[PDB]
Amino acid sequence: QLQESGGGSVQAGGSLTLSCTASGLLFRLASMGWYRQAPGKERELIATITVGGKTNYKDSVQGRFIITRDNTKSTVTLQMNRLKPEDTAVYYCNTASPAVGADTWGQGTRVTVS
Amino acid sequence: TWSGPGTTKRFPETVLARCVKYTEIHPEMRHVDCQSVWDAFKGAFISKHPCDITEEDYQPLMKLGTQTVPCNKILLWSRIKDLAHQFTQVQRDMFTLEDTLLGYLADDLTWCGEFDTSKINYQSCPDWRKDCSNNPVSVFWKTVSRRFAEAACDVVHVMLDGSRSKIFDKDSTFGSVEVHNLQPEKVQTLEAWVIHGSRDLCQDPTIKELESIISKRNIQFSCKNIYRPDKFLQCVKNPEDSSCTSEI
Repeated sequence: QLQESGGGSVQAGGSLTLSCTASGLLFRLASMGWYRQAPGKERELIATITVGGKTNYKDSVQGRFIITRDNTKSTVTLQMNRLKPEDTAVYYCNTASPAVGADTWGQGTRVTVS
Repeated sequence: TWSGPGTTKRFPETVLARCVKYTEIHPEMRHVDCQSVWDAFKGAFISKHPCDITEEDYQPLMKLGTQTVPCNKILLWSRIKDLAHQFTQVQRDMFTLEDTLLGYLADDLTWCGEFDTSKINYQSCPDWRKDCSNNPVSVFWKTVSRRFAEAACDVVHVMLDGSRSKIFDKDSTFGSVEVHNLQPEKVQTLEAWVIHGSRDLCQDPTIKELESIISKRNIQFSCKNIYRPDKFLQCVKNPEDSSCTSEI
């Protein structure tokens, strides 16, 4: 249902682009988002996108990250520029809707910024 | 006299009008002759004892109401009819049983005849429990439900009522007829949407029962929580409202 890719290791200042394919009707109907979890921390929502492509970003990534979507599958992409060590985490894509659960989770994709 | 309510007032005119209206709202079914549909419907139960109705009695009607729905766009439901219908009013490529011609004609109606006259019984009709199970209404819903479930393919979705004592009820129409007529291979997955009335209700014992039933038919099971069903409907209609998106 959720498959993430595009992670890896990059130097501070560099760029990565993450991809997620979400399979299911509820993904097609819901706002989606990218989340991340640093090793000993709470999973945080960092970027959201409506079905039609209206975006919102956490202040800590505003101006550096771009979320896009192509639409029963939705693909959700996270372009990450000028990466900082603080961005080191496992990244996950899921629904970001008050109406529908982020029930299950993919394996995520690991990003390491040195 | 029976234990159940009598036939719906103006039943003949109601069926005829519903048939005409259906063929107006759904132009793809304008080839049907609504007078012929009514004649076939009536033929299934008139001049017959209403505890001896068979699926065969409804065959002429089933043939006349034949409707090929896109098999991958079927929404089943159990104990939450109103929300499922509201969903297909906004997600118009999907169909519940009562969005098909035959389901639309009969929804919320009651009917029966009697063995010794050609009269419709407006006084009372058999109750499934108290009187008899093979009554005109119950046999109609068993027949059409079986056929609708048989025609589904790919991923089939079902809305279940999360506020009930049994979220999945094996004795419901969904649990006793629909689920047992989903065909393996044809149907890859049954995905349940549990409608809340904020725990994960996909761990409910009755959901685990449904999963077992489905897996025994060699079909995959998926379960989701719809935490806010009215908001869900709003966002299906217009996903661009900011209340459709979780706060950062």
